[PDB]
Amino acid sequence: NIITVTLNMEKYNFLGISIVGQSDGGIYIGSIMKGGAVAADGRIEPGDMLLQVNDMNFENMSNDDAVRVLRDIVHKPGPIVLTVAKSGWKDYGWIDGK
Amino acid sequence: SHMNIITVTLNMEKYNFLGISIVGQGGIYIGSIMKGGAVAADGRIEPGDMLLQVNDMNFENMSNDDAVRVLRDIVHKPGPIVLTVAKSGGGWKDYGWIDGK
Repeated sequence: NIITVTLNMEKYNFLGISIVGQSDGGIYIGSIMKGGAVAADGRIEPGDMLLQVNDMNFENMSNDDAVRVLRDIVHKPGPIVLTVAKSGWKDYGWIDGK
Repeated sequence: SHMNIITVTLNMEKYNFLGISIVGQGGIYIGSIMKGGAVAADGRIEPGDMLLQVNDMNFENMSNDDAVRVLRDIVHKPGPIVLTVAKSGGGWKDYGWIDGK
């Protein structure tokens, strides 16, 4: 149901995730970039709902506030701990690809 | 609960790409739209809208994988592309990649 992941932000230098807001319902992992810390770890998937990053818990903030705070946190060097709710969502990428 | 539906014809000769990503859930949906492409140029389709039909291929009785494969095939052949979408995206906001400053 819930998974917490501590990301290797020394080896990897970026999370490599997009965010989708649903409404406010919450913010969700949209796409994952191969080569980033989240892809490396492997436990988080597209459609998972983001609950907390570091000391910032998103459950009682607006989607826009959540993404604002998330951006600020991920652009400070240092450790990143993400907690998600494991929520049938497949990313096919750009249709203009082979 | 009601959704509007729209049909749009994409001018692929003028634009060289559609500029949409697709996510499957139920159905296939627009994930993101890249400005510069044919879909953004038309302007009516938004992230979270559901694709119903491309040209003569209706997706109601197709798996998401088969829908995307058929769409991708069409995109890689010349000609205009006629897309019908359900306006289901009202509650879906694409914030983009978190990684850039």
